[PDB]
Amino acid sequence: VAGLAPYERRVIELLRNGKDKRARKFSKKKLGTFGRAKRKCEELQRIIAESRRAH
Amino acid sequence: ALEKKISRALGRGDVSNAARLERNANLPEKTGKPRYTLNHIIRERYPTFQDALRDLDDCLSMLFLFANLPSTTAVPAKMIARCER
Amino acid sequence: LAAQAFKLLNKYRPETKQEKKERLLREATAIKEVSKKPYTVKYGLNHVVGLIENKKASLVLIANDVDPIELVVFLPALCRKMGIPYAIIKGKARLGTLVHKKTAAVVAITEVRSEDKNELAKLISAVKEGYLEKVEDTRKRWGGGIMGFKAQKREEKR
Amino acid sequence: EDPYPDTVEWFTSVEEKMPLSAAPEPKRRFIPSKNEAKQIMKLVRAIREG
Amino acid sequence: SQPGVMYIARLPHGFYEHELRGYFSQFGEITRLRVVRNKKTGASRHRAFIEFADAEVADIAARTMDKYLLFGHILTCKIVPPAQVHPDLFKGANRRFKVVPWNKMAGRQLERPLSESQWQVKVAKEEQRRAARAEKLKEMGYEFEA
Amino acid sequence: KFDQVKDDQGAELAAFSLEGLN
Amino acid sequence: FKRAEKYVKEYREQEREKIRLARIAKQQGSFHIPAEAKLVFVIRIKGINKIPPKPRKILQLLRLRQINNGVFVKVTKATAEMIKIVEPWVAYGYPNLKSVRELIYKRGYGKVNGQRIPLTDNAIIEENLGKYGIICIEDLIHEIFTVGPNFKQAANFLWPFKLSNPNGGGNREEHINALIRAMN
Amino acid sequence: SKAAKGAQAKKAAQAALKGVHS
Amino acid sequence: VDPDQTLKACKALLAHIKKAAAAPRPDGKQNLLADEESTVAETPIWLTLTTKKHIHDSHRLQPGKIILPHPLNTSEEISVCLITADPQRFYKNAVADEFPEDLRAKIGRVIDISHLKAKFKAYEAQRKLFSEHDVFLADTRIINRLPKALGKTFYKTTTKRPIPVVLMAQRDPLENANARPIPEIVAEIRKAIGAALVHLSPSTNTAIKVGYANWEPEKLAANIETVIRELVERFVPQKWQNVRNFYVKGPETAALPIYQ
RNA sequence: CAACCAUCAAGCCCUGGGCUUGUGUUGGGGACCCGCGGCUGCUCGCGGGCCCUGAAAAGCAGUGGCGGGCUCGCUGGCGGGUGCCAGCCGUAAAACCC
Repeated sequence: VAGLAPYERRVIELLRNGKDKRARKFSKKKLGTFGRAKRKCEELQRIIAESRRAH
Repeated sequence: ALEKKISRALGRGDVSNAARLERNANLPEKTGKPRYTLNHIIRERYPTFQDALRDLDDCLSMLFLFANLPSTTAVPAKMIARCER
Repeated sequence: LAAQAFKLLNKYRPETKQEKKERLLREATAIKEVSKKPYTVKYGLNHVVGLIENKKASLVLIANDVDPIELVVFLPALCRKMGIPYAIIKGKARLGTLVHKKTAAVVAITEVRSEDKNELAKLISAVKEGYLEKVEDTRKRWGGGIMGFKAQKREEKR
Repeated sequence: EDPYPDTVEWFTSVEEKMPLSAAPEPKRRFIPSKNEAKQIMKLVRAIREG
Repeated sequence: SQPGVMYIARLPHGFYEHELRGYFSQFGEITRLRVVRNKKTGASRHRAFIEFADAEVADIAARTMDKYLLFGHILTCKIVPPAQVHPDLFKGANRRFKVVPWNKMAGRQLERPLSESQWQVKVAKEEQRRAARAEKLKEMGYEFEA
Repeated sequence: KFDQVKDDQGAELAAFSLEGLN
Repeated sequence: FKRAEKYVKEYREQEREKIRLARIAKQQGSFHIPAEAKLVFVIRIKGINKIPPKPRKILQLLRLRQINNGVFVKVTKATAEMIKIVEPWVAYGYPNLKSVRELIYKRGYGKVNGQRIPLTDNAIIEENLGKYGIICIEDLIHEIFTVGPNFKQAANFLWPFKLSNPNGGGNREEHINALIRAMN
Repeated sequence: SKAAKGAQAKKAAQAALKGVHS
Repeated sequence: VDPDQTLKACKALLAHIKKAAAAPRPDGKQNLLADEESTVAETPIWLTLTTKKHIHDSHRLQPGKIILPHPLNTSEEISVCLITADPQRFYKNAVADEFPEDLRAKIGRVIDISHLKAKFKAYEAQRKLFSEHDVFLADTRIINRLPKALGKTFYKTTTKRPIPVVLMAQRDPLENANARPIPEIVAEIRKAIGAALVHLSPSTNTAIKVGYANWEPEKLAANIETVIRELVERFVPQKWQNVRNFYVKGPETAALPIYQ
């Protein structure tokens, strides 16, 4: 219902384009921790997969 | 404030609460009696039953006029009937 | 649709305090000198959202003017996913007059008596087709864009 | 980039068939109301006391 | 001048002929109207076709009246596309669809007596069908003398 | 005291009943 | 602006009214009342916006068009038939002596040359009727209460009574008295 | 002509969808 | 009318009914809810009356009842639904008090007309009630109201129509119903339950129930002969001058002729 | 967009049980059985029986007229038409209305 933050949407665009390394680096820069970056990439990835299934 | 409350009830559609509001109102269309209590002011106005008898001229004349007259919105048939009694 | 829903909701409006105390006194005097479950419209944000989560609700009505709007943002979506038909009506004031209050945020119909099974189902079908699909084709977009003449000229000059 | 994109209902596209909570329904939802029972009893007390 | 044809289904009882005329004319000019009924017993079968002068006002009426709960009936008012528009869609337009008491007449031709030649024709038909009945009923194991 | 049935039939002054002692 | 709910409601009202009118027309016009002619005062109330031709002509004969109109009438065979025909629009019953006296005294108007003047003067009353045996307003009152041969002329002369609209105050034999003080 | 018919049809639609009162 | 030919025709038709029932259904494929005995049973055999002129008279068209010497009703597992004018509570009180043997067992439901109008105005509801209950009784004060409360699918279509009863001894319904006493009510109800119904159609053709195939041919013959006498003597106008063909017919087979 | 038939009547038999006059019912579909009218005939109507059906839905509208209205002429009168009547009946005509 709420949507995505600007950085979350940026990482979504990066993951859709396939720049996984760039998305991980951007998430780390925005969050400050490798574990948080990995986790956020994980939720965003399942969101992308769920959107693909829904479409 | 009580007509404000009965308008509240009528606008909201609460027929039952409107009925209790008009019960509390004791309106002189069903009532046939005065809407207000004037005993204290009539006491102040007429210190003596002699003065009451003196004003009975206009009182009786005007009430007999109303016994003869038909009813309108301001003067209900019930209150005219009570004047006749 | 608003009028028909209001008709059914009024036929199921909750008991007011005067008549509730009156029926309590009725029962007390009966004890001095046999019923079924009351069916009434359910009101209250938390109560209605729990009812929807438990899928006990048959129809959901939502005020369009809840001045903390976050109280409602998730409610149409949760109704959609749950499956219960939902609609958004004008006036938390009308919700509060359907109930005997000043204002209500959400109104739920869960179960009604036998005589109005038919009209309950007919109202449900009417809403879930004629408002649900109509605002379902176009609800995933962004609104606004009502710029006037002066707005257009100002934007052109900018 | 489209600034303001249409929302995709990835999660709500699937209707959930079943209620969330498995907590058993308490007896009070199928038995009459003891709250009104106690209120009626208090009213009976008041009537007896006049 | 392109007329607009709109088909209205799930008609509540009584919202039929002058009702559609009045309400859709209160929208705008109506050139033709026809609510289809049943020839056996005069009664509408709950659907109708109307023809407005303008397809644009037809579209307006369609979207404003399409999903509309009236007396428990959810009407369906949708624009008949100009591609099909069957030529004989308004053959009985603007005329009564009168309630003809076919049962009453049939009984009354029965109650008028006939002529002797007609009577003997009826006797011949009746005896032929008696013979056919006897033929088909013998296999059951019954034979009627009369 | 005045009686309603006789008043309705038209007793008027005759409708009322007066008792000297309470 | 007027809506399909109103179209449907009006059509069904007309259909049911036509059906009921045909029912009475086919059935024998025999009411469960003694053959004696009675006196009944009838007040019409707005029941349906549109009225069928037979009730419209009956209401034309009874001159009850303007709002809250009432009039006295003879209970006989043809009048009972007309009343049963116009049943939804009229509310009727036996008047009281006090009721008729109060009605005539409070609200009384005379019809002369298509003019509606109040019953202020017995001189006006007699300049109007004069030779039929009426001598005053009380004479008209007694004629109406105890019908005589001049009842039709008296009914024609008296203007239909315009009762005040009440604020909340089929056939019933007696409650018309309560209703007449209610609207009076 | 056509504009007037469109305007009256829009007015009828507005009256049917939102009412006439206020 | 001749009883020997009537009896032999009924014998032959019933025998053909047993053969048709015993004949396996051609797809080599069987049922659950129909044993062969019950399949033979519960099959209506009736008689159709064809006359020579239109039956215009309204109360000739009206449904009537005939006291059949053996009760037309099976009284085995069917349910009868009765319609009441006023105190629903009182008539449930009466059915709960009076008679436990057969009225408990055949009276499935009883509904006040007000409750019927409130609860069953839906076409779905009326169709469901029609399918649910097996035979219907209603009071003469309610018979004329039924055509509007119950739709065509209940009244016009099928012979399963309410039978008039008299809940009349000789207004506030909470105060007191005006009804004739309970044992005599039960007698009237048993007469109605066993009393063959006769509905007349405006045209020259009608059909009257006479029995079920599981009975025996002499019972069928006596029942049909009494039905014939009652119909020819009480209902049909121009008693013997308008009379015509009587066909004895089974469920799905042909009909056997008798002439009058 | 409420409710609003007689929540019992009137007349009868053989006076105690009943009988009689009290018209009223959504529309469809099935590759099911029967009766009567017609069709030279297939078939079509009317009436039944057994099923499916959210108060569901995509032309198939066909049988004769009285009056009334909108008309075309001749002299307010008379004669031919009408996918016209929120009016009637059933083959005639009447009724209604004014």
